[PDB]
Amino acid sequence: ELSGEMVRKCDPHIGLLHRGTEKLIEYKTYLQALPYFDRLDYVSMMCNEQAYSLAVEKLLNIQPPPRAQWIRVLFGEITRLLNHIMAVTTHALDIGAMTPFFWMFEEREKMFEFYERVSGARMHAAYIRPGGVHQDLPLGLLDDIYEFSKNFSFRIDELEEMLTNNRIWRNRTVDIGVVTAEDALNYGFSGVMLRGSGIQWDLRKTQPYDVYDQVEFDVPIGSRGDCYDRYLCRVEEMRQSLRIISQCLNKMPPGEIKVDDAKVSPPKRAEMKTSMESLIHHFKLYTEGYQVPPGATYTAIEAPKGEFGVYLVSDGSSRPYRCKIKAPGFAHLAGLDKMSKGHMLADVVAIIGTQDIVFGEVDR
Amino acid sequence: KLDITTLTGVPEEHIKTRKVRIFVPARNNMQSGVNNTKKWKMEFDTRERWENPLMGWSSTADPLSNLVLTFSTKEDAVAFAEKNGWSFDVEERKVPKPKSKSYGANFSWNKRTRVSTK
Amino acid sequence: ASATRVIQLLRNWASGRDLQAKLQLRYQEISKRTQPPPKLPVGPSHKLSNNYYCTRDGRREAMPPSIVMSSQKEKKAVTPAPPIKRWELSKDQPYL
Amino acid sequence: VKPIFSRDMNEAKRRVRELYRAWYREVPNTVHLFQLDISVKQGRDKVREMFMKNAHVTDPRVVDLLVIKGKMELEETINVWKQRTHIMRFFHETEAPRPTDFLSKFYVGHDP
Amino acid sequence: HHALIPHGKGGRSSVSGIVATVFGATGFLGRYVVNHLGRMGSQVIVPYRCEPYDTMHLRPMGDLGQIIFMEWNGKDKDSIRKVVEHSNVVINLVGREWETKNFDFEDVFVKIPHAIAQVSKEAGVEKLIHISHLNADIKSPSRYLRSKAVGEKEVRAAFPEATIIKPSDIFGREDRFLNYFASMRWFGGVPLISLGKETVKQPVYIVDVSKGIINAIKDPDAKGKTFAFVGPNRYLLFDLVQYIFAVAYRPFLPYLFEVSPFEPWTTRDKVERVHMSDMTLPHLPGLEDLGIQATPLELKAIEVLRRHRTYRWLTSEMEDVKPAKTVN
Amino acid sequence: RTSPTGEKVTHTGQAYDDGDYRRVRFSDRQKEVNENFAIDLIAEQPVSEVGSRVISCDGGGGALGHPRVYINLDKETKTGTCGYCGLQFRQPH
Amino acid sequence: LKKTTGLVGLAVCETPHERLKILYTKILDVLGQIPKNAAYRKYTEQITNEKLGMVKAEPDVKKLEEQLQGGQIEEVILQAENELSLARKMLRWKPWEPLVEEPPANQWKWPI
Amino acid sequence: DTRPTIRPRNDVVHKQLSAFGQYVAEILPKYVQQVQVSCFNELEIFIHPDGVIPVLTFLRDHTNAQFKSLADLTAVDVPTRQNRFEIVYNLLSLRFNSRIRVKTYTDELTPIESSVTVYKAANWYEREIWDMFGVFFANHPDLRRILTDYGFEGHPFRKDFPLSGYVELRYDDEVKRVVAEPVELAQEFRKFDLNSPWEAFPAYRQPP
Amino acid sequence: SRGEYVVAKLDDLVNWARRSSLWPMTFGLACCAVEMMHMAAPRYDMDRFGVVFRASPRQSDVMIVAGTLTNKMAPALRKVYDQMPEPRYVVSMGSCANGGGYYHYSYSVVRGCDRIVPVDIYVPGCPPTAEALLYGILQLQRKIKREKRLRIWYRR
Amino acid sequence: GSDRSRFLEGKRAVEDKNIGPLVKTIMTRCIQCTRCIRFASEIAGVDDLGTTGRGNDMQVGTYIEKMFMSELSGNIIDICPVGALTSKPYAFTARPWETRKTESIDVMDAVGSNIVVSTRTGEVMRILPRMHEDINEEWISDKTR
Amino acid sequence: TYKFVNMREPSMDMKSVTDRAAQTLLWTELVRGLGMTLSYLFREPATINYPFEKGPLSPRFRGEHALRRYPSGEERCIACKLCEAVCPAQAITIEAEPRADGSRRTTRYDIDMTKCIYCGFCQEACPVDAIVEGPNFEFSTETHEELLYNKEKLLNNGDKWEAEIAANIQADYLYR
Ligand SMILES: NC(=O)C1=CN([C@@H]2O[C@H](COP(=O)(O)OP(=O)(O)OC[C@H]3O[C@@H](n4cnc5c(N)ncnc54)[C@H](OP(=O)(O)O)[C@@H]3O)[C@@H](O)[C@H]2O)C=CC1
Ligand code: SF4
Ligand code: SF4
Ligand code: SF4
Ligand code: SF4
Ligand code: SF4
Repeated sequence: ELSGEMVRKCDPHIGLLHRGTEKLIEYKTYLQALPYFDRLDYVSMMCNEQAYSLAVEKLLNIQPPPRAQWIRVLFGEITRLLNHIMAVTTHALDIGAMTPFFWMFEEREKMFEFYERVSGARMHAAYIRPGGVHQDLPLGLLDDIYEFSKNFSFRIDELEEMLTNNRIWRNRTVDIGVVTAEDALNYGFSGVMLRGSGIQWDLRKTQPYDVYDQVEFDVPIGSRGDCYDRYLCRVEEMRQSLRIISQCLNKMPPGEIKVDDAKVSPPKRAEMKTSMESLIHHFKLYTEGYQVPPGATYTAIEAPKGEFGVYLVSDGSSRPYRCKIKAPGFAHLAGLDKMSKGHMLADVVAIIGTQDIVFGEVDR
Repeated sequence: KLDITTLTGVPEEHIKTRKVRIFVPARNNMQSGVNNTKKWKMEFDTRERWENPLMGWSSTADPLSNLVLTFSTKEDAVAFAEKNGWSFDVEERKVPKPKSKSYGANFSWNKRTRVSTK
Repeated sequence: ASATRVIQLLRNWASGRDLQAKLQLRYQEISKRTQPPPKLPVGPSHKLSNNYYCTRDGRREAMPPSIVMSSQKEKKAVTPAPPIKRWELSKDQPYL
Repeated sequence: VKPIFSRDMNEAKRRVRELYRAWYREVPNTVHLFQLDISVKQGRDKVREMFMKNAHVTDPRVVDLLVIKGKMELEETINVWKQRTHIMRFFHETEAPRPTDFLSKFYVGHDP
Repeated sequence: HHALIPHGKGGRSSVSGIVATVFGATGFLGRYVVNHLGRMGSQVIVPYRCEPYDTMHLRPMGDLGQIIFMEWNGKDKDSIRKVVEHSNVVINLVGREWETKNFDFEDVFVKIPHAIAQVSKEAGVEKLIHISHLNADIKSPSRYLRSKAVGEKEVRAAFPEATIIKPSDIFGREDRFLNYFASMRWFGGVPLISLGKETVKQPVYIVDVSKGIINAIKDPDAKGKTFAFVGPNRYLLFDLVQYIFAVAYRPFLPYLFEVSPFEPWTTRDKVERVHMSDMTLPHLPGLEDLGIQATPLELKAIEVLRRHRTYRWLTSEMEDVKPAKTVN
Repeated sequence: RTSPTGEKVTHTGQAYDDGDYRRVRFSDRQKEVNENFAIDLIAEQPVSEVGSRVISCDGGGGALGHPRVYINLDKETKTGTCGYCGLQFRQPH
Repeated sequence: LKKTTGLVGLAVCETPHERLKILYTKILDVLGQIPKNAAYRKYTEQITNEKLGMVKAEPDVKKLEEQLQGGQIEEVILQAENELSLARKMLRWKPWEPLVEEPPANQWKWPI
Repeated sequence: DTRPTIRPRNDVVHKQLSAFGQYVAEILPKYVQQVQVSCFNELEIFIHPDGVIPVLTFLRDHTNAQFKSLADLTAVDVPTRQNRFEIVYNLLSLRFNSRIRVKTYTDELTPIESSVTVYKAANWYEREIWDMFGVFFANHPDLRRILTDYGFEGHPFRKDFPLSGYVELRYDDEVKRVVAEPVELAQEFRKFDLNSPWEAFPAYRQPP
Repeated sequence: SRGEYVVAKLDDLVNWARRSSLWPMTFGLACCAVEMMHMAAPRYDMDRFGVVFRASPRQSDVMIVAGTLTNKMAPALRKVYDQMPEPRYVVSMGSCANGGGYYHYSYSVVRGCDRIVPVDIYVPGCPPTAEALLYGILQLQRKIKREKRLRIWYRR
Repeated sequence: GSDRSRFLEGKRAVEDKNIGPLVKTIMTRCIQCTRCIRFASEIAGVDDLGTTGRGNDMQVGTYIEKMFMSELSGNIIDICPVGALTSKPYAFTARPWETRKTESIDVMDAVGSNIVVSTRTGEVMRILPRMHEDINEEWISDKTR
Repeated sequence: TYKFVNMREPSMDMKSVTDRAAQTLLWTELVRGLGMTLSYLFREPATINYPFEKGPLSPRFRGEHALRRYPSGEERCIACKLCEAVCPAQAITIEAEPRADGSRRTTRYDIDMTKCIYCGFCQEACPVDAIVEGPNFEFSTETHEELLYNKEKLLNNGDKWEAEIAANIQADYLYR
């Protein structure tokens, strides 16, 4: 409802990408349900798998091997770079700045190669699986990751050189979509939304998961709650992600990549073709699937767009009874009208960008 | 009697024509496990499954062909069928009778039970 | 990159940074696609003794949730957990 | 049991009549707004048909929820949230009529 | 030989056991015929001579592997053979209202129909549905109607049990009859021979004709019977055009194109056929015989002519034009 | 092999019959048929003679083959056939 | 003096000690209205007494913030306001009453 | 047990959560029906549906329970219970770095008080619950379909709703619009029975 | 003949223009849109081929359905498609757009965009790699190159 | 059981024995449970099956080449815990998880044996006994199967 | 642990104010950004010359599904159907009968690529390395029917791409 050029009531209509993923998950095994999570947030793929993997592991009362946890965090931060690149560049692209999109997307293409080198697929990997990771890193992958991260900092700085100080960019972001800290908490905002208003909350710090407790980084905190501060927060998150990536590349431990339980993680192909027990488990795990002990949990991680949680409900079978998916974008878009009050039409575009709304996760 | 039929959204054809069967699944004769045969289940009547001309894949128009609902007790299934207004046929659970077994009888002195080979 | 020294100088000056030091295009620092055959290790349970699954069956060691209180048949105030400690300002870069 | 909105069936019937009035008055505008090819009578006939479909209900709670759902459809229709196809979906057109005679069903297929 | 048991619920994924070769499917009546066959789940073999791009509209009308497009040539009998070999039903809709460089009214309405009928009988096709015109007459002056009747006789000779249908001025969204009148703006006012005061036409709805064709295929006694698809009411040409311009919000101004190498705007035969009052044959079965109930032009008039509105009649004023007087 | 209709018979013994309307799908398009019948190919493979009473076949290549299976050669008339590969092994007379 | 609270929408209070004391007194009175047996009253009175004693004891705002462990003193003021509103709502709700109704049969049984 | 396969369990958090659950139960005996802490340290409070607003308000405003963030509000459909739908509220307390779950029950007809007053995030969550499961929420600011189609009929996430649905969409040339027709699948979704006939977890065995 | 030669050459000229300067509209619906962006990213650079992303569907020639076409979005897709000017070509990217892919049996997913709009080129994958999508566009260009619209008009 | 194997030696292989045109026999998979022998000896009443040899070389089956003929022979397929005995018609046709089960009654005889019709993709794949202590217990005739 | 983005007070030194006003009036930062894009102009473009130049790919790449054969020439597929079960999109349809020889050879191995999600679970499940996703990503079709792959199509794809598929498996089987 626009008063000529002023936004009064911005009613967000969603469901244009509602594919009934949660119901489809219930009709499939836990392993078969993993690829669905890749699609949910089609910008951050492996991060989605990690949240689902942690939930299944928690119900399974198993622990992924130490190497896999470091591998998960390393690619998790690589995944965080992917989304932050996408969020900032596409937001700038909609605002009008088109050059930064192409500059950083080539780096995004390089990171996609890292996905394909370790999983065989560019975007959807299904690499982080409940119990660890599917395979070990291909020899030489870590070295190339170091090369990319070494030159990636310059690329982020080039982005800042073209946007951060630009007065037009500031005018389109500063004092736009300001959210009070109390409103953000009450409206269920998470991730950059909370940090943008100054709320010092980050799951990787407050509730460490995997080996995030064994890495050192800094949580960017906003001061004004406008789009510009959140833009700075997302940029700084990219910088701090490189810090985590460097640590992981220097601390990657030797070991296996899957939990050493052939009743949860499928045995190695050589073992499957030699051991009678391995073949039985390989047959059962891929046909029936591992039975998850009856129970329910809400495991949430600090996904690139915010808190990504999965309410997994297990009935003791190999297929989940109920899998509710907490999408950070869902709550953020619900508060779009509150943020859009007293703004112009162009401001709404900026507010959409600062919330990093992917309708795949919003419509689930 | 709760009448949720108007609120379910099920088409009228699949509210009246359907013949729900409340039953406890039988044990697969191939295996000896009985864990499957412990909860009541509700299934709908099977209907036509023709062949897709292009590939030969089986095609169906029954929307409720794959719907199987597990229920703790028979009364729960009956109530759920009544709520949704589906004609329901209930099969009483068949529990195997306790059978007296004696290993000694295999070596009986004057009984048929004596086994010829072990 | 295969650029003339003049072009390199102009590029660096316009950017304000030595771009030749960190060129985005990958030339030779890339790892060889063909790699030596790997030998992945075995897990902690790849042993011929003291490997009974009963001692490592975490899936079967899960228990039903403990019922603290059920309506069906001076204490101090209790918080859900100790209050969160104030975060400390970063020492590498306090203010961006 | 807590009533949804109406404690008695008479109260529920009051809500039903209120909804029927709104639908009856909205039909002419709806035909104009979506440029439907149905007549105003046709739309009002469909409205009455839809109301008469759920005419066997006796629980006030169920009637309340039916009215709520009826309101929601009206809100979308009034706010042009629905599209032209959405409004026409009420008037099943392409769907071939399925016969009711047993002999006809016998010829048609194995339909039970 | 090619007899298929129908299986399914009559939906898109069902099997109706109707392998049909709809000749001239890329046409006004062709689309609706294919759509009805497709929605029932029939193997619609589409012979086409135009660009495949022009046939894309028929692709979404059927399920996977149900609409098969194969090139055919009206001058090649072999092309007709390979397109009707496995078909159990063949529907002939090939007809152009204007003669072309390489195709004359004789070729389109005699030679091509006869070749189709002859080949279909040799192939063993169970039923053939030829589409004539109600005003087709052996001694009719217009070449269109005269040639159509000539081919009709030859169709019966080659295909003895052919089910010949004779529609009368089919109208619909992509029709050349209602839209043609509403296009009189290009032709000055409303060119009407003698103000079109001696011509009464009986227009038939497009879906009614298409449904009748499908019903005729299913009908076991329709074989060998010459059906005549008539409209619900007979309208005076002047009144009909007045009604057309009325719902089209067009000023009614009651008042060479063959030369055009691109699709001629107007044909001399078309002009004669327009001013020729529709015949009335009460000795032939009609839509009611096939069960289809004729739909009045009034109900479906707006769907065809609202799109021809000028400024503010599809909204705002939206004056309702009463039904035009019918000469019945 | 080719059917009397002229349609090449697949190794699955499938060939659209003359009365089959579905044969129209290959009117202007070729019928994809694999031209290396597997059953014939193994028949070409010679029967190995191994003196041991029990032999094990992995299909060759170790982890690139099939689950190792042990075959018994007591039967004199019959030749031990691999369950997965299908290779035939015999005990020298 | 603190320039800003950091959190957007939260303003620095020039007289935090006095404000906290007044709010705590209001809270204590409202809890006094609550029946003594109610656990809410007992626990909340304990907490408020602790906080009020610390507020009166420590005059330094920063040391008081560290002592209360409730974050910035403005955040503590907000917490006090929330607690007071909750106490009034509790007086309305009377949650110290017995259970409304036991769960029907096995309403909390998993797996089925 | 020990060794990498088993997941390490922290007993301290278990004790803390149990104590806080008892705390909440004592403060709210009127509504709290049962308190459970899972072995993976997740406190769950079961509350009578009438107590949705009071219990949440206590868990949000109380100084020692500052759960000011509605992480996720969902529903679980168990058809074997009279109150088939189970409304579950997931909360987060930043002050104490903890989470809690409020689980309530409801029927297909009994309304549930909207928690929009407690948490503004509840708006869209409750809209989704109503759209997918059909749980009406009383005093809701705008309760309407949020995820399904505008003219959709039925609640999809209900266990009795078919996975493929009852209706399908396609474009029809005759009507020149996208039309809804009864669902007909070329390949029926192949139901796979995977449940093993042998019991897997003795700890969760229901005695006959 | 000379007439055929003139018509054929003119038809080739028209075909060249359209295939060289194809203007696609990004109907990005789901995950496949991301790979479509990577196609326009510097590494592949669809613009190098003359394929420039035309935001305005009224000035577009190719509709790249990239993502899962839900029932709610289905009417919009067709309505946008018929508002496209001709010649108009539809390229289905991704298994979800092709036949529903992962959500084929979903209650609110169209079983392929082919039902709603006629499709010319189907790009397989989930998501199809940017080269595969680029390969599909080049295949569409070759498809346009084979078109003989004028020749058929002359030979009619 | 456990999740891995310590058997570093070579496995044994047993020559298969033909017992008829209905029960496909792969004795390499036999676990020497003696269920088939006991069933043949007591329920079927045909004393043909037995153990030959001793130790790890103990083979189960008729010592001579004899066909196990019985009207209830098919049930030995069901009793066999492992896939040593498999239905020859049903062999290689389908897997258990995909087959849909429909409880039914046999009509070949007037016993009224309860059967489970395993159908996949709208095609009867196999017929399995349904437990009914009063009529067919756990066995069905070979004709019925 | 936490870093303050923004949160930087501006100095009111007359020199600092002068430089800030200079930035505002003389548009210095805009010129800086303009120079950055100009620098990007003189860099080397990263566009590969498709299809003459192909993008980098790893041996683990997942693409067109393909049915493989043993070196003897027998189809590896022994109709276990577990790849059909594991398939998260239910795209594989397998029907098998005892072959004339007597082995488990499928009579129908149909996978609709239009429904497959190219996850790779099928190749990870197959116990004989029969179904393996190949390296071909460029197999776009013009008709929907073509995407639905028959068993014959899969066998032909395996025969065509066998060299590369075998090489990639040999280069990756150790990791798996
Ligand atoms: N109102 C009416 O239109 C009435 C028409 N009829 C007759 O019924 C049929 C209806 O045709 P309709 O569907 O409306 O299509 P149109 O008359 O609008 O278009 C011509 C149709 O005939 C085909 N056609 C014409 N000439 C040739 C040719 N030389 N070779 C091959 N195909 C050809 C066209 O296919 P293509 O474009 O590929 O050449 C197209 O299908 C025609 O036979 C018509 O004469 C009878 C009564 C009323
Ligand atoms: S095909 Fe795959 S990547 Fe593309 S929209 Fe569908 S799920 Fe997403
Ligand atoms: S029933 Fe089977 S496993 Fe048991 S002894 Fe007989 S053949 Fe061996
Ligand atoms: S399925 Fe059972 S009987 Fe067959 S080989 Fe495996 S473990 Fe042995
Ligand atoms: S998993 Fe391998 S062996 Fe089994 S059916 Fe599939 S392709 Fe054949
Ligand atoms: S790769 Fe994935 S989608 Fe493709 S056939 Fe294998 S399991 Fe199915």
